[PDB]
Amino acid sequence: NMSFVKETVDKLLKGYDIRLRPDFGGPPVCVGMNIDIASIDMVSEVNMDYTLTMYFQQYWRDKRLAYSGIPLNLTLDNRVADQLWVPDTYFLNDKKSFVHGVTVKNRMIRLHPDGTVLYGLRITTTAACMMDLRRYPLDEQNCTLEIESYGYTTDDIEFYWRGGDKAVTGVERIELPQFSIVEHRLVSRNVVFATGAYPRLSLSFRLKRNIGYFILQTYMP
Amino acid sequence: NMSFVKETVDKLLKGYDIRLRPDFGGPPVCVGMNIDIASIDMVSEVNMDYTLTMYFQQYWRDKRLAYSGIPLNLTLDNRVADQLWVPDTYFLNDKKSFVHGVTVKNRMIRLHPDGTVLYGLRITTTAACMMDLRRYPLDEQNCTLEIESYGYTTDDIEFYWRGGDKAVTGVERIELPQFSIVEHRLVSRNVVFATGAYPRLSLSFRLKRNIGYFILQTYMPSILITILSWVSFWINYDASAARVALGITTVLTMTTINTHLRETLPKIPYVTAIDMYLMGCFVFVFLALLEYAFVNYIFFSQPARAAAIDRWSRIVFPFTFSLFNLVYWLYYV
Amino acid sequence: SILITILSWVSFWINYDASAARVALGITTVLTMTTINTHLRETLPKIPYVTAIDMYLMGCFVFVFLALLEYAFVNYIFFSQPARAAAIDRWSRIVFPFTFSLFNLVYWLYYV
Amino acid sequence: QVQLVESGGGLVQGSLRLSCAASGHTFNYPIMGWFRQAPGKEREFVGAISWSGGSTSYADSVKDRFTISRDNAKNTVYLEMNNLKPEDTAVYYCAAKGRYSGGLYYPTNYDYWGQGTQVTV
Amino acid sequence: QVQLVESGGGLVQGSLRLSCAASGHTFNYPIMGWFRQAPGKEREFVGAISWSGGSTSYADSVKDRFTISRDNAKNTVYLEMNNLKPEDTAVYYCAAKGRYSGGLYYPTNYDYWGQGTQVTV
Amino acid sequence: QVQLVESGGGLVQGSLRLSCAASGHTFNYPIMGWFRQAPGKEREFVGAISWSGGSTSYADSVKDRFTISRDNAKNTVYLEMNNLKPEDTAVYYCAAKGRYSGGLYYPTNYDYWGQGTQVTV
Ligand SMILES: *[C@@H]1O[C@H](CO)[C@@H](O[C@@H]2O[C@H](CO)[C@@H](O[C@@H]3O[C@H](CO[C@H]4O[C@H](CO)[C@@H](O)[C@H](O)[C@@H]4O)[C@@H](O)[C@H](O[C@H]4O[C@H](CO)[C@@H](O)[C@H](O)[C@@H]4O)[C@@H]3O)[C@H](O)[C@H]2NC(C)=O)[C@H](O)[C@H]1NC(C)=O
Ligand SMILES: *[C@@H]1O[C@H](CO)[C@@H](O[C@@H]2O[C@H](CO)[C@@H](O[C@@H]3O[C@H](CO[C@H]4O[C@H](CO)[C@@H](O)[C@H](O)[C@@H]4O)[C@@H](O)[C@H](O[C@H]4O[C@H](CO)[C@@H](O)[C@H](O)[C@@H]4O)[C@@H]3O)[C@H](O)[C@H]2NC(C)=O)[C@H](O)[C@H]1NC(C)=O
Ligand SMILES: *[C@@H]1O[C@H](CO)[C@@H](O)[C@H](O)[C@H]1NC(C)=O
Ligand SMILES: *[C@@H]1O[C@H](CO)[C@@H](O)[C@H](O)[C@H]1NC(C)=O
Ligand SMILES: NCCc1c[nH]cn1
Ligand SMILES: NCCc1c[nH]cn1
Repeated sequence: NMSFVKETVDKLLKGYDIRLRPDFGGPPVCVGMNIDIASIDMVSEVNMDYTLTMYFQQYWRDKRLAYSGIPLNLTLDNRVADQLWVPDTYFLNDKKSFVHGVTVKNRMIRLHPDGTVLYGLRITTTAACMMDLRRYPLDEQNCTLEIESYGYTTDDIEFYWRGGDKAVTGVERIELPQFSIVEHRLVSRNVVFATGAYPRLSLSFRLKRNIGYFILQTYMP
Repeated sequence: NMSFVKETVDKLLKGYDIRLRPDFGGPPVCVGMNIDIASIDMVSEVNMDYTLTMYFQQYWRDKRLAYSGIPLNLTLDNRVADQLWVPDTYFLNDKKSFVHGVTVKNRMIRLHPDGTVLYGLRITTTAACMMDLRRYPLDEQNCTLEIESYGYTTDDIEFYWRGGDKAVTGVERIELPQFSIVEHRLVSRNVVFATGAYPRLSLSFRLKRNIGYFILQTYMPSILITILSWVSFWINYDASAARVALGITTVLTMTTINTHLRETLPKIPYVTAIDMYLMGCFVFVFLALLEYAFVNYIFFSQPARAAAIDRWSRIVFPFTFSLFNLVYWLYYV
Repeated sequence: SILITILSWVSFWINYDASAARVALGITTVLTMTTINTHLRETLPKIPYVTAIDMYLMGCFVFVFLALLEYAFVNYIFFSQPARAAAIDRWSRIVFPFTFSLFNLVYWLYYV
Repeated sequence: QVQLVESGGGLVQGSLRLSCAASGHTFNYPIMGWFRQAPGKEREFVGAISWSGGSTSYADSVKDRFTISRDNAKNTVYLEMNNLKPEDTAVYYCAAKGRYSGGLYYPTNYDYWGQGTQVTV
Repeated sequence: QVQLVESGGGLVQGSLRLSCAASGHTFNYPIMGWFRQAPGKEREFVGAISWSGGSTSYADSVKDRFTISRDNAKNTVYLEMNNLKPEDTAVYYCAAKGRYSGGLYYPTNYDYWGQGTQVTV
Repeated sequence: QVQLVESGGGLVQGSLRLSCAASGHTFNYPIMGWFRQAPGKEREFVGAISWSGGSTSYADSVKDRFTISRDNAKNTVYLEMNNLKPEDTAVYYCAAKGRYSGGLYYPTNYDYWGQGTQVTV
């Protein structure tokens, strides 16, 4: 039955103000985040950055989008995300980023009957990584991904890793030829600026460089 | 007659919700896929990717778009695709993709009276291809294209290759200079994530590298420097500045060939097949200079022994290098 | 590539006692042909076949390699047969420019 | 401008090998195709072959019985017909196809044609 | 095409070490996984290991008790089971996973399986 | 992990120089900051210093009287307090700040703290 669901989704979006967050003027909306790492393509020492491709999922509850007549989780077309409120999540250390757009924009909206929104994004991000090269090329590097809310303070938005330490998957999927992932960590902070305190999630990797290229390349010559 | 068709297409799009898939809340909509490969432009070893241009066609039935009064297949303007539901098809291994947009956006909508939609797209895709370079440049590579639904699970969308093994055409159209297509395969899977199971189509190619560029580029320069180091064996041992400079410049040229070779490759920790040939050729030109340094060390006290080593090296150094090339080229070919 | 091949013919007019002078002429003309050949490939795609400029450089490599092999035969025999080694140096002063003019005649009439 | 001549097809009762020779601008026409036309029927695609490379394609009625390959020295494309059948009685044509022509199966996309020998088993 | 054989699991009452050996196209299958299937229950993820590198993952019931590592010379993946429990009585399987297959925890994503030795403590 | 110890602050009636020494992962914490906490008041920003470089910042109440600089050999940050005032009676803390933490003035952004010596003029 598609006519009753079309009346249900039109009921959810009628009178929906995208300018207002869920529970506007009340307690902060909690946004839970999961990251599935697709790949780390490049790690550049000259530019001091790294290119990361991931699936970025955000979970929050919007009571304006709660439906009752359907017992299923509504997976909608991704163009409905322009008619919904989404968190203003950005990457603080990110230098250049984009959402994939072939064949459609690489995003997903999945609704739930209590109003829980699953919002996924396929993002390729070139993030800055300041490197200590005093022990190069026998060095270990710590490259982070800083996840922050842009305009909403901690009075309006709260971040958390959804699933605790299992919130980031696909670290074994990373295949760098000159690097190996030693450890990854998940940090949740509040960062205070002049405009207020902002929620912060941090995903950091420890990169151990492989010596085998530099033996053939420089040491043995 | 254009007025009746305009009333027919306006009837199809009135009350059409693009947010809902066909048979929403019912059985999954089957999406059939065809790929017409236009070209494979680049295959990069350093970035471990390849650039592919193709015609990507998707077939599904939408009963909201079924018409009755017209017995023809309606080819509409491509801007109607923004008013229709389309599958959320993306390439999983795709590093960077884009639909062509000159002179219009390179897409096609063709409707059918039962509601079957043909949706074509001209896409250029730089897809990741992790390469095993242990036998480079005598290696075979397997580069795939992973086709997946982004948000719809297998409860909502099912993929299949439309036409079976004939679903991908234009593999003979691929003209890479340093590669040849050995085989292509079509795989249909279901891939389970934390958010559910997703339909997967895979198009993989087997790429055999052509050796003809690398014979001229590195192999034949490294052979001729090794033969150049054997010229010292026919020169008299009193010519110390002539035979050391032959040993110097053949050793230093092998270092410049190795460094140049590294630049064309990613920073892999292991040893390739061309690295094994250059390190083998470095041993032959280094022992040719060490042969004179042993001859120069003994030719004052033992001039007959030093003349014997020069005569011995004139036939052992070409024989061991022919034996080195025999073991090498029968192991990698 | 023409001027390096003419540079390798300078060794034929140098006396055969100058071993370090004539080998270094044979070394540096052979090594320069390798640097011209590697550089030429950079401007071309990785094609498996041989171009027309590749046929000229491989032809010019043979002329500068046989010029060093001419001294290595002269240095091998100039102690026992000094008149024969002086004849090969006189023979190479006119055969090496003649064969290279014949090589350029067959090349430039085949491709133009 | 590709000139095409084929020879190697006689009256047999087995395995037969045809051979199509090309000459001219074969770089702009990298794909050779074999076609056959039964008397009273449509011109049917048999198989196709690329000059550079050797990636082959075949029809379903001749798959795993016919093999096509080439040598770039003689500029010769050969169609080895093994396990013959009485449905293989047609004038076998050899054709060349341009680079930006689409579809191996369609004889309209092929420009320079062979003469066509009458083969009856 | 990865062939998988595992051996090193017997009837004990302690620390036990299993060992899964691979052969074939192990480059296209960079992830090995250990699974177990209790009689009457679902096939349960134990742990996973990458060939190149060595980044490990474990389930919660076997974390800080089981260690998985490998050597790329023998193409051998070993599952060291220390501090055994009576809930660890199952046929332990060894499986290989393709590169663009997602999710370590799900045995449907794994293609080539081991034989599976019956282990009861 | 940065360990912080400070010493060089005694009971004076003049110019007083404090000195905070660091040890550990000081690359990920490139900014050192000086804070003070009067009894019954808020923790007040005094000044900040970068390890690499030496770009300083100061509060308005201590500007053109306090100078902060460092040497990267000893991993030592010193706070030279000149022209002392009776409003400078507080426990002076030394703190380290991560790279992607924002705002020098805010002590919540600082992770590893010093012990804090009680200074009364
Ligand atoms: C790459 O480098 C970065 C540094 O630039 C490292 O990041 C640090 O990681 C550690 C964890 O290893 C983080 O420490 C933890 O911080 C948590 C956040 O607390 C802050 O925020 C809350 C609320 O805002 C405040 O109350 C609190 O005071 C902090 O300001 C804490 O919750 C953690 O505490 C827990 O563990 C400690 C023991 O470690 C216990 O004592 C506690 O009781 C509690 O259980 C912990 O302190 C640190 O914040 C990170 N720094 C930054 C700047 O982000 C990366 O780890 C490194 N990457 C790798 C792979 O090594
Ligand atoms: C490049 O490298 C990739 C590997 O990374 C290769 O991909 C593999 O290709 C083979 C085919 O050669 C695939 O094998 C086939 O998989 C099909 C899919 O089955 C899966 O999914 C269904 C439903 O989800 C499950 O029921 C099933 O258990 C699998 O999980 C199967 O349908 C095929 O089975 C058929 O053939 C076999 C014999 O091969 C018969 O035994 C069966 O009965 C049936 O007839 C087959 O198993 C494999 O899945 C691919 N792997 C991945 C990871 O995609 C590429 O082939 C390679 N490219 C080149 C050019 O070599
Ligand atoms: C909807 O999603 C939630 C979260 O994964 C799940 O628990 C629930 O079972 C789903 N509902 C249906 C009907 O599948
Ligand atoms: C419409 O397309 C289908 C599929 O190719 C075809 O079978 C049918 O004949 C077409 N209809 C017309 C009127 O050409
Ligand atoms: N989300 C904090 C944005 C910012 C940084 N600096 C000032 N404002
Ligand atoms: N279509 C699956 C998208 C995905 C990958 N990882 C998580 N979600």
